Amino acid sequence: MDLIAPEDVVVTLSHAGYAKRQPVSAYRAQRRGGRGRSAASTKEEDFIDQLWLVNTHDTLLTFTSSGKVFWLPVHQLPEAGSNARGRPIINWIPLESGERVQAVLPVREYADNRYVFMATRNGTVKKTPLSEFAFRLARGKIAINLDEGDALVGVALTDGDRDVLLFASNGKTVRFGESTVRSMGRTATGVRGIRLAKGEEVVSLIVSERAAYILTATENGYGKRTPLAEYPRKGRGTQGVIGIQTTERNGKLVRAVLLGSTDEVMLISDGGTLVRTRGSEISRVGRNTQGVTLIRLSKGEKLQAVERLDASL
Repeated sequence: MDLIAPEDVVVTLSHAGYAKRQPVSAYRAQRRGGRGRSAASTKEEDFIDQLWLVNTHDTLLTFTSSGKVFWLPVHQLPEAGSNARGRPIINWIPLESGERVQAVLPVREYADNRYVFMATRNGTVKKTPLSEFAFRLARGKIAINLDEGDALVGVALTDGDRDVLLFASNGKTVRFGESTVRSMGRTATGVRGIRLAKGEEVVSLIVSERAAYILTATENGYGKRTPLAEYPRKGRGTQGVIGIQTTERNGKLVRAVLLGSTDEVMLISDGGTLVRTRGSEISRVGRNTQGVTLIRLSKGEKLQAVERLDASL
């Protein structure tokens, strides 16, 4: 039969930051897995931590530290197997000194009733219609105006129906409806999100359904899964409730992330130690808790990052 639909493509981003695309059938046929209930590596090998199934004509909407947005057409990415590494995504993102890539959002069209939701390091949020992002410029655009010393930390796509959760470094978390934040333009500063205790910052944005586990992990390698349903509505602007204890043992929160049911998680130290497990291997405890060890660190070694992979569908 004469089938005409173009095959979808898997786009991947590695932890070091190489970007690649591959026809999803070749991606599926080359899957070998094998590798166990958990794994640990000392090699500092690169590994993939982002995977999106997309149309070849789609665009990756890419957001910066400094509140800028760039457009990366998926078709520009190189085609290659699990054997070739691809190209630095920063080949498309002119970063200033110290500026970071913060979010990569696939987009097919700039529909209304879709939004970009942004969270800032100082506790500020904004909601911009996706349609404001429709016309690309090679040199980028403002996505959010930042106050001095502020940084863009989290970005997510929403349909208008989502709850948003913000997580600070002392473990404090709010949860509120996205309808609570009126739409504003790319040039706006946005509005109150979480009232931060002195010296603390926002570390993660989570977008979820109206009131699934949330993984929190801590700088000294402690953490847990707690069901979404156990995070109560806690008002925008408020100081939040305890999402995880940030006890002297634990140290500061490194990340909070919403896990899909089949997700792999990876934990990366600042000494280049890597552990991989399935999310469903991580202990489930309640929110106002210290959690359990899930990476044992040596002297002056901290958990640097927590990544998540859905390689399923």
